[PDB]
Amino acid sequence: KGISSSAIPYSRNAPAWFKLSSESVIEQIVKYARKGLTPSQIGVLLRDAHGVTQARVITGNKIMRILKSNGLAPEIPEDLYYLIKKAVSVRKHLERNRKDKDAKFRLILIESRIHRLARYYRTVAVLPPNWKYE
Amino acid sequence: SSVLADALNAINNAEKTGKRQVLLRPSSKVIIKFLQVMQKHGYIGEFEYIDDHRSGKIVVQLNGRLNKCGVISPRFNVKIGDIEKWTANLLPARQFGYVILTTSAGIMDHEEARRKHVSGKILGFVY
Amino acid sequence: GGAKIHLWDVNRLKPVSDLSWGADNITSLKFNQNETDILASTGSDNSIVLYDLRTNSPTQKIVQTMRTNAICWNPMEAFNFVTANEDHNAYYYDMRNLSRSLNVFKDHVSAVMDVDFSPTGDEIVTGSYDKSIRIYKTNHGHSREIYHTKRMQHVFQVKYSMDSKYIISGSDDGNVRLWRSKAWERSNVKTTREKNKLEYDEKLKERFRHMPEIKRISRHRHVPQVIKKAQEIKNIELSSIKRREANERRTRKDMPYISERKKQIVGTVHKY
Amino acid sequence: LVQDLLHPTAASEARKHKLKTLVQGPRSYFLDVKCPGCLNITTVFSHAQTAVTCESCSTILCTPTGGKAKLSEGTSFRRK
Amino acid sequence: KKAKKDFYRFQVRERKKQEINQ
Amino acid sequence: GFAGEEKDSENYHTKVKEIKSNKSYDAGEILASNISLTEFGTLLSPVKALLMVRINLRNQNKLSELLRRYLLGLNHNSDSESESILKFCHQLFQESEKEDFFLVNLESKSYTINSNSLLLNSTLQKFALDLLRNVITRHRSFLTVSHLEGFIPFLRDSLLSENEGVVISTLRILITLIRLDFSDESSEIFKNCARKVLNIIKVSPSTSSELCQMGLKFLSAFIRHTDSTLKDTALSYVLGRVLPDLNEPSRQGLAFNFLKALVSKHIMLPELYDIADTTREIMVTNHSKEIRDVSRSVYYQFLMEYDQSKGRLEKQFKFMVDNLQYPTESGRQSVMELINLIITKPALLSKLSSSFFLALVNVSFNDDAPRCREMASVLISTMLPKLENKDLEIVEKYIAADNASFLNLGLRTYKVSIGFEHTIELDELAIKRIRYILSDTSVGSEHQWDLVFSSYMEATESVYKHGWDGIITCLLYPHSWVANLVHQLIANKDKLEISLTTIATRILHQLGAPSIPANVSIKTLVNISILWKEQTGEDLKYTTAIDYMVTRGIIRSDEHRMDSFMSKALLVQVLDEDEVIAEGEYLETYYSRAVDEEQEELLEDKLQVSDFTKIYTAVKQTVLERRKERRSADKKLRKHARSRE
Amino acid sequence: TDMMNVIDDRQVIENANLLKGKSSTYEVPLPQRIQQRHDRKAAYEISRQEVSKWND
Amino acid sequence: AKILSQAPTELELQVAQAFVELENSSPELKAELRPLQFKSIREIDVAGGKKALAIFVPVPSLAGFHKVQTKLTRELEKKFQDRHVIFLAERTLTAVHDKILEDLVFPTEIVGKRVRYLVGGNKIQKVLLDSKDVQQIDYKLESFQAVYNKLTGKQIVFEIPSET
RNA sequence: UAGGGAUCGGGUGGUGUUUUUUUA
RNA sequence: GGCCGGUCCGGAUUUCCAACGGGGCCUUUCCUU
Ligand SMILES: [Zn+2]
Repeated sequence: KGISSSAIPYSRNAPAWFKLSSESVIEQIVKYARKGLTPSQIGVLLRDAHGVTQARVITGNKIMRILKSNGLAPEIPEDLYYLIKKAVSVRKHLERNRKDKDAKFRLILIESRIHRLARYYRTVAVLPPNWKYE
Repeated sequence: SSVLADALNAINNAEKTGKRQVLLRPSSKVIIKFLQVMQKHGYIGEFEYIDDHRSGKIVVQLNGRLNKCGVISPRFNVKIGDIEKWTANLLPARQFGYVILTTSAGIMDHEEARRKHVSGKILGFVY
Repeated sequence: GGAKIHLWDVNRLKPVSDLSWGADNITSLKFNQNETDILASTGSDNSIVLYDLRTNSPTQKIVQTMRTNAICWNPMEAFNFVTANEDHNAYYYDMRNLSRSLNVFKDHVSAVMDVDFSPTGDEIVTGSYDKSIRIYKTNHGHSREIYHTKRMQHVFQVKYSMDSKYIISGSDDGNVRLWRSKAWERSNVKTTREKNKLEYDEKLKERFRHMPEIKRISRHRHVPQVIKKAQEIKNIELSSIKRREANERRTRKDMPYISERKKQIVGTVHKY
Repeated sequence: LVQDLLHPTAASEARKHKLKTLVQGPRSYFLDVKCPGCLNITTVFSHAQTAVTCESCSTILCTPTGGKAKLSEGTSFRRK
Repeated sequence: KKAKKDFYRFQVRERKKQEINQ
Repeated sequence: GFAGEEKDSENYHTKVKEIKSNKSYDAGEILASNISLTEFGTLLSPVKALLMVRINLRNQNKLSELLRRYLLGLNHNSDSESESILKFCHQLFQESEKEDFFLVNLESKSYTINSNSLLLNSTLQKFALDLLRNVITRHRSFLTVSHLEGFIPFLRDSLLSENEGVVISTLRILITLIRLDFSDESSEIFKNCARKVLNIIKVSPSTSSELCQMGLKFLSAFIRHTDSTLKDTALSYVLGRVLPDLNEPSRQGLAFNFLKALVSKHIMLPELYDIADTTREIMVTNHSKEIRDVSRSVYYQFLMEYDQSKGRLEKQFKFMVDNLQYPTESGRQSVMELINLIITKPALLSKLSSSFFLALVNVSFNDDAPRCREMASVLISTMLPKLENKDLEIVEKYIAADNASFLNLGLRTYKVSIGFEHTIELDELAIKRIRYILSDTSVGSEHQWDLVFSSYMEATESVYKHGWDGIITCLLYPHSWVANLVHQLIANKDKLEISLTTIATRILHQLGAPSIPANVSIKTLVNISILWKEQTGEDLKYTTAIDYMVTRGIIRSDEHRMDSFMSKALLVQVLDEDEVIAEGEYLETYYSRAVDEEQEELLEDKLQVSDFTKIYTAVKQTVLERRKERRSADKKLRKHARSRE
Repeated sequence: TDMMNVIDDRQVIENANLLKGKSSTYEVPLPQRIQQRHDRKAAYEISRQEVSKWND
Repeated sequence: AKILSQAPTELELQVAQAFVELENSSPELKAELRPLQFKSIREIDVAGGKKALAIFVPVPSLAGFHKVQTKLTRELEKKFQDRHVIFLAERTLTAVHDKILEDLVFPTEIVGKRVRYLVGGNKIQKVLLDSKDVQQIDYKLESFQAVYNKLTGKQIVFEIPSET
């Protein structure tokens, strides 16, 4: 296993070429989220197009905070959502052709990786306990 | 592993293989104090604190003074009557090297701890 | 040299002058042997700073790559000094033109801890952090001779006695030792037939120096095998850097040639 | 080889990997592109990861690649 | 393109309206 | 000790009892405790009890200021001002002038050589400091030669062989003692320590040290007050050593006193002519107070009290002209103070008072605000002490000197041959009658457009402040009274004119109409109320009450309260004047509520008219409610509150 | 100046009041460290001057 | 006009007159000096002798001072010349010292903080500027460390990873 | 224990040949 | 503790600058908690 990560800069009064305001950023963010875009995708879209560095350093607060602050928050965290729907897609594929024991092994690993952050999220209680795999 | 312990392993074996400068991250403040007192006693040389936002990188430049640092796991309480027997079964000889304790009023080695007449729990050692 | 360089005389208990550029400590310093008002220092900014005490001011600074351990001026040339820095070579600098370190004495394997000149002004001596001192001619740039012994270790301060005959090497294991400079000569008065013979075949070795077995005999020493391994793997990685540089120089348009003497300089205040 | 483990030469800092330096940083860079339909400015990332479309004259500006996104053949950019 | 028909609490509002109207 | 180490340590978080009050304690303590025989010995003995082991520079320096606190307590109370402390000082001056084969020795540890021999000397140095400030007990008529000749042979040792701690104070003592004529051996000691400070400057490679600065002050006193100063080339060397230090003026001070002393004793030194150049330079460009002032003192004393070449004596004034434009805002003021001293404490004033007048005019026309006041003051002082021909040509160039002519006319009038000034006022009247064209009408039109550069105006307002021709001027003053501060100055001029000599109704209505569509406006409102009380009597009174109701933002509300205070028969004229003052019965709103309480306090007929006016306001509220209910901004009736909060 | 050019226009007496035939003096000055760099550049020049003696 | 409610100084009135002067020369500015406000200014000399003006802005207008800061600071370095000028924020606390440093230097950058711990027990706290604007940046570094010194108590040395 | 030469997968930069050009 | 007159030809008056220490004190003003 190796490293593949972004290295956010030492600057935090970013970025001094930013002509744009700090309210149109929040406007674009709520536009994209009520268009139905996950936090990662709204971040990358306004990173590329309406070029921000990151909204946590242009606005004073991260985008999950401003999504909750504008009443648009998710009901499950993004990672658990993506990993759940990956689990249901691999389950649908194995249900279609049940001989794929490699998909069985991968499904065991995917469900274990579900249970990891599931019990993490129960211990921190972002989504409430009694919760076990929808 | 710990954060003080691997930094001490780094500056131990790096001068065992005989270099002059080492790097150590994540550089907590107990590492700051721990090699603060050893450059006070003249076992390393000057050291820089590169400060990013993540954790910080301490760069120690050192000559061939030192031969062994080391931490003690776990960190348990010792008395004024105990620090002499800990310097006995922890250092090679008596008046040579030091033993570093987290005392209550500061962070010091054994001789300044018994000079200020305080104690605390044992932290690490260097000779 | 401390956290800031102070000038004081022995008649008053206060620093007569501060002298530093800015906030950086001064790792060593040395006065001159002639034009005694001028002096040099080396700070942990990897920097050489010359000071003149007539104007009572620092007067130029260069920054090199790695930290300069110790300066020593020239007794004869009086405006040439030698810096010993932590990349494994000493640098015979000028003073009046500080942009080209006009000689580089190269053959070490670790940090060069100090250096001084012979009092005759043409043969310098470096002692380094590897367990070996060595003596250089001024106008070559490679080792005339290597001294080492098993008991000396991490030799920190080597100086040259005031009659250019002995090399005092103070190590890190405690001991301070004497060496001869010309390691084959002896220190008694000689009858003139011996003086004529030793001087005769000295001149004779000098003129037949480039024959390819006189050269291998007069070049053969016995280094400790730590220094042998480090020198040969330094050679293979330097050949590798030279080869990859040759490939880039074959392709790329303008990778301009920099001299070996100009390589280590990373900067200089007062460009002219 | 043998390097000053403090502040090294900028020629080596721009040479080594963006994680392995003494203080890590980015290497992507923002840049102003002129969409050639109606000439007006928009910023764009370098490793742009998605097809930006300048909503004024909504043609296309850069298609993404594994690294730096290549720009679309009539565009003109200022690095900033 | 990559919009989602899930994942938001206004989307659980619209789908509870769905699951009570149908 | 350990409490001080824990108080100045670092791994020690907080408490309220942190600031060390002990240094203040001892300076408050020895006031009572100055027995100066026994308890003072029990003060100074624990000093030595730590001063026999090891003391760093930190502990040394805090102990040195602790001894300064002791000496400040002695300055407060000096318990006996008759020589029992002086014998004590003299007392402390006298005080501070094969067997190993059997010997087991175990746990060997070496000591260090520092412990005895640093403390052999440092205690002596600190005792000499303490004692010698005790000799700078400054009480007059306690210095006699019979008092001090016991102390001269002790201080003559600790001047020479002291190493820098006390020397600065010993020659401070000699500065205090240079007045009293001592014995011959001691005057030899004075000249010997003059040679000592000469060797100090010869050895020290900087004059900006406290030692050389204090020694320069001593050589200042030795230059000023002795019989025969000598070694003139040696003091020329000293001055040549001084001159390259003046790129950095930093507590030079004492050095400028030295310059004062030898320029007062008037020794011809050719390097002083370069000293004057550099002190002019630092006099302008130096960015501190009082160093520029002492440089003005030395440069001025040189310029007035030394000779000069007959081109250089005007070249320095050309430098004065070239520094009169200086870009900082206080160096120019220092230039102005030196020009003030030039004009004050001569035919040189007449010879230079043309260029100086032109440059002071150009500095009056400068951009610095508070420097313009000094420019006006120096212009007045230059015009008053001027000669006949100089002031005549000055007034001629000021008259002939278009907005340039306006500003020069204003300046010449402000300086203002009173008949010649009236002739200049006649040409200024030719300017002023042409200087009133539709400006106040354009201002009222701009006010109406808002509700929908005045350079010659301010110059003519200044001319009106200076002043049937005056009646025509007062008529034009009403034309510009009827650019906010310009109209305020015009209103002040018209108020002064109407206080000097239908018209009152027009003036009061034009005053009221200006407030609707400042402190000068408050002054004009008080003047207009004076005119209304001096005044179709009942018709104009109803017009004034209607104007007050049309008035009743903070300035207009204060004008309404002022008009109601000027109005308050008690109610037979004030029936039509409480139509808005009772309607008002947010710090401006709190002041308006205080104004409503003032109008209510300052009566049976008035209370009846007030109750009828309250019923009339209820009727007007009913009429507005009927208009609204017949009209029926649904969401706009709450949009104001939803946008406010 | 503008005031001087508007005043001194007619009369022949100019050599008494219009002494300003030369431009201004006395720059800002430069800040402390920059002044240090400049005069120590001058120090390096005079030091090289004083060891070019030793060259011969 | 646009100060906080306490009575200002006369030089505060002079720089406010410079502000209303730039507002008199209006239509080259994009109504940028309409929402201005400052709590207080204060001027203090440096060891170089010349003074520096800390102007405390109540911080929507630190970012409101957006691209106007360079133009108006050369404008008022012409108008109220020769005194180095800076705009600042106001009231853990390492964050507020960090932020007042970050806008204290310029809107240029800082790129890294070092602090070396010498062999005598002392420390030297270096801050590292960007690479740019250096001809006007180098003229005010001692002023910056002086105002950070007397505004924090801390000791800071500024330098650029460049020649000087 | 470290160093070196390759090679596979990705990326960055260089600037010569294979390549091509208004279809992607 | 230093720097400036203005009373008279060195004793009393005064301004500013520094160093200690003294006093009122600037920041939860709007909100359940
Ligand atoms: Zn377009």
